[PDB]
Amino acid sequence: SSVSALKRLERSQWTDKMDLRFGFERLKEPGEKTGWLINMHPTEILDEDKRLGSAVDYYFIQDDGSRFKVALPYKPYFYIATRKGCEREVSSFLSKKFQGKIAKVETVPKEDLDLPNHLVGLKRNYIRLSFHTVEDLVKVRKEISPAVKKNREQDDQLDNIVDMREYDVPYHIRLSIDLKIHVAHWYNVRYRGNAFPVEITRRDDLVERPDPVVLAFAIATTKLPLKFPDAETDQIMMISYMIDGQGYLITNREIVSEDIEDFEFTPKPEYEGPFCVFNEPDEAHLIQRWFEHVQETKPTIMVTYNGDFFDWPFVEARAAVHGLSMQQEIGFQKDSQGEYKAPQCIHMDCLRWVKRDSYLPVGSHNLKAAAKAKLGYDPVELDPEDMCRMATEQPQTLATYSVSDAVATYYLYMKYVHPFIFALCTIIPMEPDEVLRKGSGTLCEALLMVQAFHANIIFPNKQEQEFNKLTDDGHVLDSETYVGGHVEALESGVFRSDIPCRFRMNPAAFDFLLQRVEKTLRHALEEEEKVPVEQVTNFEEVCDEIKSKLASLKDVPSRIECPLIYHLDVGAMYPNIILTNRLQPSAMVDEATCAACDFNKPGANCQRKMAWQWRGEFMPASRSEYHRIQHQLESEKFPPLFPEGPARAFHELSREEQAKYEKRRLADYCRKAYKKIHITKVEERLTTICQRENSFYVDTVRAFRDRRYEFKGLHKVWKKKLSAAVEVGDAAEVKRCKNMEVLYDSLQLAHKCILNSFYGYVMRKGARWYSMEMAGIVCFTGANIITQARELIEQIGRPLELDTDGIWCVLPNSFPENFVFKTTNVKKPKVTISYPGAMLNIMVKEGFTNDQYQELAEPSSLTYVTRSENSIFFEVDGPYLAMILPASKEEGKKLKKRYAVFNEDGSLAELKGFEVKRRGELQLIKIFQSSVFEAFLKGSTLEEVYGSVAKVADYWLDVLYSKAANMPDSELFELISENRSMSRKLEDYGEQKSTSISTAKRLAEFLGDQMVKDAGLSCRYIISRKPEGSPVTERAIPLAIFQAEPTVRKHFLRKWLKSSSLQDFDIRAILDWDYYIERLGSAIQKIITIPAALQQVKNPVPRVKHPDWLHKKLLEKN
DNA sequence: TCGAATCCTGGATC
DNA sequence: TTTTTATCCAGGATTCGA
Ligand SMILES: Nc1ncnc2c1ncn2[C@H]1CC[C@@H](COP(=O)(O)OP(=O)(O)OP(=O)(O)O)O1
Ligand code: SF4
Ligand SMILES: [Ca+2]
Repeated sequence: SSVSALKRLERSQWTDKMDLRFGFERLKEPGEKTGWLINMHPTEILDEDKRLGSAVDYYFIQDDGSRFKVALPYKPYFYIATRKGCEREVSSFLSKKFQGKIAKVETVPKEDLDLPNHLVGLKRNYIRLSFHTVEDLVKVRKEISPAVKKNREQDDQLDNIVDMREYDVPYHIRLSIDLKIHVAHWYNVRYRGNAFPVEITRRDDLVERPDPVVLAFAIATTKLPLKFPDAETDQIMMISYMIDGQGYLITNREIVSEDIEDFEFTPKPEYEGPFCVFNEPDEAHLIQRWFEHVQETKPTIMVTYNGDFFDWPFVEARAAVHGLSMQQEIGFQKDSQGEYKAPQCIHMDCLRWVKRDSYLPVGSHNLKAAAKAKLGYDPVELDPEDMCRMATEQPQTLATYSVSDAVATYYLYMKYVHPFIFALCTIIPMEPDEVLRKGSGTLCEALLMVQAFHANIIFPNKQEQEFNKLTDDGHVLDSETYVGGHVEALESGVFRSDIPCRFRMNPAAFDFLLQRVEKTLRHALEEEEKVPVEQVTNFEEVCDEIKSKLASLKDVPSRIECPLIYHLDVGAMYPNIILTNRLQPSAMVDEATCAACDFNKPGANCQRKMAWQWRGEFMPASRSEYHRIQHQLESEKFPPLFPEGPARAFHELSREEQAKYEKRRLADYCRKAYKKIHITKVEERLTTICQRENSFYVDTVRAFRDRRYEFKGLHKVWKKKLSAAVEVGDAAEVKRCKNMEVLYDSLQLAHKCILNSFYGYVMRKGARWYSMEMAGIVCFTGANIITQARELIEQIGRPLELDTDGIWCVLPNSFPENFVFKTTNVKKPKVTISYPGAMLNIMVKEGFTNDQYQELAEPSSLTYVTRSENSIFFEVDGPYLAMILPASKEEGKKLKKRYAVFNEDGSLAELKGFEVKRRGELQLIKIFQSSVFEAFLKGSTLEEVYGSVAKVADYWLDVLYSKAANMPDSELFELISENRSMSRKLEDYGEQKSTSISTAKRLAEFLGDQMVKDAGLSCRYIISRKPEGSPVTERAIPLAIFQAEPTVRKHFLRKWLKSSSLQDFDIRAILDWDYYIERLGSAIQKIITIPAALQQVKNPVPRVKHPDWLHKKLLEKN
């Protein structure tokens, strides 16, 4: 014990002296102060009995820049349940048995949503146990739970206790939940000495955030040519940073051959970036100066791009070589999870945001690309191997490179990252860096814990994972799942609003539409717009125009017209599907509970039934065959946990080992004994949703939905006010307005992020509120909605592309489009409607609306009032100028999820899926695909368009047939090389073979394991001819070899090309040109020529032949 | 000996 | 002690049937 006690006191006193050094004095004096809460960390402190107890530190920062700490003592606890009447006997036994370790025990009636017949108002007694310290809590937990495990498996006093709950919420989460303390608010803190607990009370009238000191830093180092750096070998060359918009540079005058003057680097007036420079004689003085300047300026946020991977481990390892210690000078230390942390300031890494919340493609995750897109300028680059000569040859262009990435890290953090995390913390009980690092499911669970606590619900336990469960007909399941979203790719080629197109249409559909126009217009005005139809005067003229247009269409259905291209999209579909049906993870019920519920009377209306599709995958072996395989394990012997350990018996396997050994036997036996390894069985089920259950989940979803639109509105209002303030030109008003704009923008994004999170959480393994039914019923109802939206549109027009929530289509030029009504409302003198929207919203209204919605009108009365609700509405984007869809090289298929679209202005609207955006992909194909889509805008008819794109492909085929005749050799390498990336370490692929693995081994052979050592490797290779007939995986040759020393390059090529006397090693001699020609060929086909053959034009490029199935079909049709 | 189907991985679209 | 799902493309290799 005493070792633990003194360890805890030692670390507490060290941390308290460290944060005292940075100025976070503890609040000492009787009095009241106010401050913005910025951080919290758990700590233990002595009580009036001189006994340790658990506490939490709160860190406050004041308006004037002063800072203070406060410690709040609080006792952790958990709940247990007992059989009839046992609570007095059990609590007395508990208190005598664990005497001195458990502080208090008490009986509490809790409302648990799983109690049979609970809707009448019953609830059950849980005993609470509360402890002096979490150290003592864990021991009693471990003494208790072995009896609960046996009691649960069946279902003295200790035998009687039947369950335990809430035993695994973290201590600071529990404290933030229970006392409602949240970060980025303003508080009053009232202190009275040890005589009484310190009191913290929020005040909502202070709105301006303070401005914490932010430091952003980057480092540059030496390394050996053509190899990765390592901290035992390589010195640091320079370190550069910004603090609150002033920049500094430190330079090592060993390597760098001259002093560097001070200078300004300013990408745009938005980013001033002044820098001031210190020249130091040694690495040790360079590293001394940085720690001195941090201890001087005492930052509260430290930021660096991907610093946890390289920069921090490097500057730590280089400090140890000079007898300094980062953990004593600064205070940062590497946690068990391999991430740096400190008590006194927060380490925020932009790349955890870029990777989670930006919706950039992985190709754009490179720092300079992210800056290019988000900040709209190009930084400068140096080739990583020229830096070491540049340092001697021309120092200041290296300094100019080194600055650019500090500047870009600082302004990227300030603009995008900073408002988002400090907005998102205002609604979630977590630390800022936890909120950044944690997954969105964990962010979404704590919120429901907060909402369940105040409703006095008791948290359910985490979900138990089943292993190798049986199908209900006795077959072991490898999986369970639900069928997801629906996709179709109906048509291919080029659609342009500039060229005629042929339509054929059902006149009874136009008649059906014309017969109901007024319903659709009324419903679109009253229910969506919320303008009563009596307030509009010109209504009948608009209906006369719409009817006469439909009548004109109904006479002549088959026609040639220019197209109109429309996208129709459901807004926030899945939340609205939840809100409309009252789906809740607890609300799904079986026959057995309804049979017990007193409301289950004839004429009750509470049972709503909905359908979903289950899809198991199961093995062919029978139950008895599996059980005989298990019996064959009853006598088996197994290897030890480690080579020194004794051989294990079957009960000494873990349940995961037993499961995997049963999988190994059962799969192998099935493989031999049966023809195919598994069988699928898609199956239809129906599930009841109790309409009267407690509404806390759906009310949370609704509240977030409403707040998002409120903050969007205020954001647009304040942005307009910002434009007005900018025209006024007064800096104080502009600054105030900008602050309000950023506040509402960040709140709006936070609320969108949480709204989007609610769908994903309910399927997470281990989730407290988990169900599979609700997630399947949502996807199925969305698929029914989009199927009926396809069925309707196929008769009015032609759908082109259909996906999870929306449809692309063409409509005939004479279709109604948009109409403007005139209204007497003073705020709303005009209203504009689009007929394609109202046409579908009236279809959704009739089928989907829910007639059973109930709410409890008077909690004491047991009276519920029936309602109705329907929240699902379509909206209309566009129209667009042009739309180009590709086609498949196989006969019976078309490509889904790929297309391009252009705006009316000819600017690129969308370009989805194509290689032009993907990471690690062949540049020649990227440039081709880029140039063709811009070429489709040219020309004036299909035969002009297909004639005019062909000249872009014949340029590149002239290149590949010329072997780059004029092209200077430095261009060719980047044009031709791939750049694929390998996720796992080289061992972990095991037996698997691939071009990346095969070129990783080729790197190990060439440079040693000093390069394979870490994951996330990237491989650049060419593919080579000379090993004739050998499969392609063997011919990958690393690009690096073309920069090696001649005697190394020749030796290794002669080893790899198996060509002993080979005279020429020129890349033009080695390239397998006919591989690349057929890579280009299969892309030019799929874009230009197969779709052309689908639009009654001949092959527009002679050099590339059709596939034989198309050659037959064309020859026979001719 | 020759052709088709299944499998695995890295990365995108909703 | 952790951890959001499902549908789809392109490339390369291995096994079974005619
Ligand atoms: N990252 C993700 N994780 C899980 N499901 C996702 C997802 N992204 C999309 N989905 C699924 C679930 C939602 C669905 C997209 O349809 P909505 O209309 O709900 O989303 P949206 O178009 O973004 O909203 P709008 O801009 O119209 O307001 O795709
Ligand atoms: S659906 Fe009706 S009968 Fe069944 S549990 Fe709910 S309230 Fe009771
Ligand atoms: Ca949508």
